[PDB]
Amino acid sequence: CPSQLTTLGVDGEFPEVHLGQWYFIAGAAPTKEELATFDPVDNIVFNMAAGSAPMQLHLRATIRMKDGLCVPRKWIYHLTEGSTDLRTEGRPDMKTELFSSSCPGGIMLNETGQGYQRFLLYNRSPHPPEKCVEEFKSLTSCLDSKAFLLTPRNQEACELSN
Ligand SMILES: CCCCCCCCCCCCC/C=C/[C@@H](O)[C@@H](N)COP(=O)(O)O
Repeated sequence: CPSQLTTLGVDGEFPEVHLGQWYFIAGAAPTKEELATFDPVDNIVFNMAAGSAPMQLHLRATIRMKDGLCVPRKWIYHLTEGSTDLRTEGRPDMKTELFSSSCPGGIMLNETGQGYQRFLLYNRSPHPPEKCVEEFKSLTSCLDSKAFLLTPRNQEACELSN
């Protein structure tokens, strides 16, 4: 260990490049309780799009549960003025920071809320090379987030409109 943690900033375009679909690959956190929300998940496809009011972004997803069910979700994020952090509507305690990852099609989030933090790994590919997952696990372990979750991604993605 020692960060090679590299921030992606939107205070400085980031939006246009990151539009479209992303897959949830893995999470890491100080303990398992703060990842357990993902235990029933087989896979998740997300779609990010521009918002319709200043500083807003639309995030949509469909979650494939391990029991085969498809569950639509949506959130509205807000870019904090003069900051690299994002807020999420309806969750006043929550903050998200974005980081580059070792793999080309990847992106890493750190989420914090009341009492917890977690790192979350996404990729443009639903099945990125195993090296991407390993590098994520190593980076986060060194940052003291040693509890780990890998999404199994054994089922098909659910439908999510463009
Ligand atoms: C707006 C993000 C800016 C980055 C845009 C490009 C990258 C997008 C990658 C996908 C990010 C998905 C983040 C969502 C995570 C949720 O699963 C958790 N917050 C749980 O939410 P819960 O189910 O508890 O509500």
